[PDB]
Amino acid sequence: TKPVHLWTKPDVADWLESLNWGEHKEAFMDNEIDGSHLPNLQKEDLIDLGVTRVGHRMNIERALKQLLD
Amino acid sequence: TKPVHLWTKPDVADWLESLNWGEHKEAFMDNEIDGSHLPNLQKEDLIDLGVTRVGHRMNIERALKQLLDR
Amino acid sequence: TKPVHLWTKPDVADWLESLNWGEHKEAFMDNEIDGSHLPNLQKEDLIDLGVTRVGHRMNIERALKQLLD
Amino acid sequence: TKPVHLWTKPDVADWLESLNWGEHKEAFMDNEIDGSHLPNLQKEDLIDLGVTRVGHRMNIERALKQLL
Amino acid sequence: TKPVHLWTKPDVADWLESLNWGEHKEAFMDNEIDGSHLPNLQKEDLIDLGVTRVGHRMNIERALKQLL
Amino acid sequence: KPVHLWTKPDVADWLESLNWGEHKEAFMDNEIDGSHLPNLQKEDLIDLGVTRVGHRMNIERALKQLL
Ligand SMILES: [Cl-]
Ligand SMILES: [Cl-]
Repeated sequence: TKPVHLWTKPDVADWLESLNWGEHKEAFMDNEIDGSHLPNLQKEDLIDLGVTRVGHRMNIERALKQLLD
Repeated sequence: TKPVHLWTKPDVADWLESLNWGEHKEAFMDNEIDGSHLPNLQKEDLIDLGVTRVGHRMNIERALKQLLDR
Repeated sequence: TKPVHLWTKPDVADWLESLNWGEHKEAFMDNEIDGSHLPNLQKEDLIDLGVTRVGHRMNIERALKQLLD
Repeated sequence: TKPVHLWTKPDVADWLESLNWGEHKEAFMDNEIDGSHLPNLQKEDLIDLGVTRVGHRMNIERALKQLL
Repeated sequence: TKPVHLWTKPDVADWLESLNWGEHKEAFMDNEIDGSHLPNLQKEDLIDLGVTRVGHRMNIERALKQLL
Repeated sequence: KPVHLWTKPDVADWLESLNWGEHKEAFMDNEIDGSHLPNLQKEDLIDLGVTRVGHRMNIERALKQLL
């Protein structure tokens, strides 16, 4: 399995789609988010990426932290 | 009773109604608040969820801390 | 290569181009960024310089570390 | 969205791949094609870039104008 | 993994070991430190818990700020 | 199957079996089959997209055992 730190920008878009978060793939792509960034995103980054719903963002944050395992 | 961390989004709405805070049901549901979020909500989160009255917000903050010992 | 602390303002523009970041030349030049400033550039500075896209900004922060560290 | 006129040479390569036209990334990269050029390429430019199959080139020309 | 606010006292012990700070397990255990307390510990709490070396304490404070 | 008869899909299955599926596409794209697998050197693996150092040495180790 490809490790997260090597995921490309399309790999990140595929990850979002796998979790039914494709609504954010355009913003993540336009902001050039790849796997070297993904597990290190903070609350303010996700707001800048258009993730605004409180519980929704906390869910994404949780999933992001899990990628560190 | 169900532990807080397993509360669904409807379960959280039920909790708000139990404490006569049903005015915030819609915002909590639209923001997908479930029990895995409740004890970690901070002032700014509550403001984003429409809890703007000062003393009212403080009362909710107290009830959230209480979830840690229920 | 010329040491970074000696880089002129055009030297910083060349570096931006060398990494396909020429879209930021005008802002860096207008703000008078030279080599003596590159080790002091923080996130807020880069945002002031027009680097707003999230992953793109973290890519520039990474390259600055690679250039100087 | 990043405007086309600011696409870098890698951005153009990624665009080619995205449309399964990756066979031409090397030529576009070697010829320093970026977003400032992409929407202005003509038939003869595309031929110089290795895009020789007729219908295939016509499809790229169609996409290049939809970038606008 | 498990959210920090749910961590039991043994869970906090496991976290300390995971960062090679096992010298502080029994003190954290005896003081009944669990996840509900962990992120809110201050300098004087850590000193009360036996975390005395300056840099070593700053390192623990940094990790605490990260689990939160 | 013996290794030197492995098809391109056979090599892909091998990578999958070792949870190295991230290299399926490049190995398939580069037309790697059993007749090539044993003769792959460090620079061939790099050309095939194998950049993690220790991981690459793990693959090289398995390629020898494949013999
Ligand atoms: Cl062609
Ligand atoms: Cl690799």
